[PDB]
Amino acid sequence: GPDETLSLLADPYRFISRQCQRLGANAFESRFLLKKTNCLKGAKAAEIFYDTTRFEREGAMPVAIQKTLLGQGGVQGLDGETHRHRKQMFMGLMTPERVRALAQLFEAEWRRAVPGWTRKGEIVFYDELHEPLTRAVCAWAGVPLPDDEAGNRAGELRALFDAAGSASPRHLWSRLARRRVDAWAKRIIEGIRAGSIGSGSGTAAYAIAWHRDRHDDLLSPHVAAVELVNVLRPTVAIAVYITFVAHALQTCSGIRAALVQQPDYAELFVQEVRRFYPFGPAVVARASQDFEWEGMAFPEGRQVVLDLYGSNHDAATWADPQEFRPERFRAWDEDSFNFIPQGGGDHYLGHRCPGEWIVLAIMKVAAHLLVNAMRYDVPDQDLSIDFARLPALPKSGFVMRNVHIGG
Ligand code: HEM
Ligand SMILES: CCCCCCCCCCCCCCCC(=O)O
Repeated sequence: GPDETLSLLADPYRFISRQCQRLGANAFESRFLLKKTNCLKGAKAAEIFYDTTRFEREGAMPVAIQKTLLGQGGVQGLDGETHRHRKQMFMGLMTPERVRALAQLFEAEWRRAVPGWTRKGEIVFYDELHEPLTRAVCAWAGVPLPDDEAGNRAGELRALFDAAGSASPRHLWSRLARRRVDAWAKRIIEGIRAGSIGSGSGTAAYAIAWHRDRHDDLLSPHVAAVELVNVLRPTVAIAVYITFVAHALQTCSGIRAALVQQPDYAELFVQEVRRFYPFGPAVVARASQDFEWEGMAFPEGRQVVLDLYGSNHDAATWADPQEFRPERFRAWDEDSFNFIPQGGGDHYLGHRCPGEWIVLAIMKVAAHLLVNAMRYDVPDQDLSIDFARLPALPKSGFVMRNVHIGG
């Protein structure tokens, strides 16, 4: 079989579902970086992908992703009881009270940033979100962040996710940003352990710095650093979803009115933004033993990818997935496998994103501010979603003019 890495990279979000569509199947065999790969889509496929008796993550992450997006030694690369113990550390951070606290900090940082946006006249909304997110998440996590360093640190965190998948010198910047962010986070962990940094007992950096593994040993400082960055970086990546919130408000008739007057609408709206827009790329695992499924062979060791975007657009589940319709979530049964913008299955027993509560809370803050507080003009621009970009974004980055918050 031919290597299809280039075709995938040219259409990273839609390649799998388009090929599935052509074959009339929810799975097909392909090859990426010269490695045979079964590509899966849909709720039934997601349920098998999350069966940890059939799939493992250890050794499955391509080195280039380790050197940019994720780091090395983090929870994403663990299996079994080692994984579940590490995953508990992240899950303990996500209490309703703590999630609310981060959302409040973010609202405050967004409001603090507005005067600067007004003074600029014209802004690229996406570009402006990374710093307020960085400031909020650092404060929340007990990470000191001097005012004069916040801009630079926000740029480094952005590079980890925004420049990692760029086929350009930007990827090299992502690699340098990873080296810098790991070293910075390690100094934070070291300071906490030495008692020179006074992070609170409820904060992420404290929890991670003092986490004991299954042998009652502290994480090595590098691993602790990577895990701390696994809180900081993806919180900054919410800039992408906030940009999509602004995009939906701009391009979908009736949405703004519904959000303004119907209090229960915001929850439905944020979920539909997660369903509708591409963001999370396909997740990778490896078959842990020989099995067969739906007439497809999964030999032990076979690389397997789960298409999140395609699953979120599966007509069997949604009927009319092509339409942006928040109302559809009134009929959702909260199934753990059929709606998977940040993974499927169970949070404790699998690799599902622990950041979902934070993402939902911050997206609701964004939707609230964009319809009830923040006034802005939207000049003529290319708002179409760039499906060739990782992460995907409106081509313009969502340009605003005349931004103020006295409305
Ligand atoms: C910004 C939008 C986000 C998207 C699109 C996203 C998506 C995902 C996806 C697809 C996975 C992998 C699921 C799997 O491997 O089966 C994941 C895992 C993870 N996410 Fe997120 N996430 C986001 C935000 C967050 C936030 C805000 C946090 C932390 C505060 C976070 C922390 C993590 C961690 C630590 C993992 C690894 C969990 C594990 O391996 O057990 N994510 N995320
Ligand atoms: C060309 C080399 C490929 C590089 C790998 C591309 C990975 C970038 C993916 C961007 C999606 C962003 C989703 C957030 C992920 C996270 O924060 O953990």
